[PDB]
Amino acid sequence: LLDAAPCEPESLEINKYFVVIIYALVFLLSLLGNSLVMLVILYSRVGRSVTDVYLLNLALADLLFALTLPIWAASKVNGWIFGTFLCKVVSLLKEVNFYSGILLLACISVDRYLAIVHATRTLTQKRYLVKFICLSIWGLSLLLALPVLLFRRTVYSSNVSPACYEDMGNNTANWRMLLRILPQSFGFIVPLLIMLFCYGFTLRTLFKAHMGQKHRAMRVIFAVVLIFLLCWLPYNLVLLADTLMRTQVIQETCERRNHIDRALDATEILGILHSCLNPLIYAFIGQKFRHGLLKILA
Amino acid sequence: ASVVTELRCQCLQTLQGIHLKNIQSVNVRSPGPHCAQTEVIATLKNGKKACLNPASPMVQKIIEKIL
Amino acid sequence: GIHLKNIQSVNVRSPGPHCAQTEVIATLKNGKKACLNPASPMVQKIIEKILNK
Repeated sequence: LLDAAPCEPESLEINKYFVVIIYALVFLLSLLGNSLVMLVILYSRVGRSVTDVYLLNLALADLLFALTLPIWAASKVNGWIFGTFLCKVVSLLKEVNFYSGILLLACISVDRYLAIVHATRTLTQKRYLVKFICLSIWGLSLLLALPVLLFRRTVYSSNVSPACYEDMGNNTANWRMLLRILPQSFGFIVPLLIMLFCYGFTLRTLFKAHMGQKHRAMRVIFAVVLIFLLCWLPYNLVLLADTLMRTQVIQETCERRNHIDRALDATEILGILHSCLNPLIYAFIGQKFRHGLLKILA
Repeated sequence: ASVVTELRCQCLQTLQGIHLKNIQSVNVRSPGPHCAQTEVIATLKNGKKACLNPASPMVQKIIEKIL
Repeated sequence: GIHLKNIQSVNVRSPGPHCAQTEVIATLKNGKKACLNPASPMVQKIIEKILNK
C-alpha cells in the first residue's frame, strides 16, 4: 500500500498578490464609512434615539476590526513574523470586535421587533435600556474572547511558515475543535435564529397594514437578512465541513484538504466585507443620517 | 514559503517495512498543535517520502540504527 | 544539553556526499534550530521518550 505518503502543501502567487489589494480596499472603505457614521451621530445631540446608540457601537466595532485588518493582511502575505505578544493582542481585538458586531446586529433586530410588532403594547418601553444592553454585549464579547488570549502563540513548522495558532498542549487539535463551537453558536446560530424570528414577525405585521412606506421597509429588511447570510454563512459552512472532516465523518484526502483550505481563505475574505458594508445597509439607507451628513457639510 | 490557515497531520495512513538501504533521512515530530499523534516521516534516496507508525518497534529500531 | 520541554521536533540526517557525519537537528518551540551530538546517549533517550509519547 505504498500509495500512502505526505500530502505536500501548495501555495500560489496570484492569491497572495490579489488578497493584499482586496484587504487594503476594504480597509479604506470601512474606515471612511465608520468615520462618516460616527461623525454624523456625534456632531448633533438632537434626536439621539436608541438606534443612534446601537449604530454608534456597531460603527466603533467595525472601526476597530478594520484597524486590525492590515496586520492580518501582512500575516496572510508572509506569515506571522511579528512575535507572540502581537499575536495575542491582535487576535483578542479581532475576535472581540467580531462577536460584538454580531451581537449588536442581533440587538438591533430585537429593537426593531419590539418597536414594530409590539408598538401598541406596554413591552416596548423596555427599548430604552440601550446603555446597559450595550455594556452587557461588550462584556459578553470580552468574556467569549478569552480562549484566544489564553491559548494563542506562534507555531514554527517545516512545511509551513509561522502562524499565530493555538497551543493547548498534547491534545490541542481536539480542544481547538471543541472551542470552535463558540464562534458557530454564539456567533452564527443564536443570532441567526433571533434575527429570523424578529424579522419574520416584523414582516408579518407590516404586510397586513396600509402604511405608505411599508414596501421600502420590507425590502430593507430582506436586504439586511440576505446580506448577513451571504456574508457569514459560507465561512460557517466551510468551518463545519472542516470539523466533520477532522472527525472522519467525511472522507479525508489531500485534494479535499487543499480545497477546504482555499475555501476557508476565500470565505474569510468574503466575510470581511461585513465591516465595510454595515454603514451602508444599516445607517446610510436612512433618511435621517443622510440629511445630517448633508447638513454637516456646512 | 507557504501560508496555511490551519495545521494538519502530515500523514494519513501508516506504512511499515521500509528498507534502510533506501532511506536517506528521518524526521520525528512529537504531538503538538499540529496533530494529536507522533509522526515519523522518512525521506528516501530517490526523493520519495513515506510515513511510519510510531508504535512499530521496527520503526524505532531503524531510527536508532540511523543514529 | 537541551531540555526536553523545549524540543518541538528532531530531524536525523544520515551521512551523504554533502556531509560525511550524521547530523541531529532539533527544532525548538521558539523556532531556533540547534545541532546535537549524535554520540550523546541523551539524544537517543529524548527520541525514545518522544516516540513513547
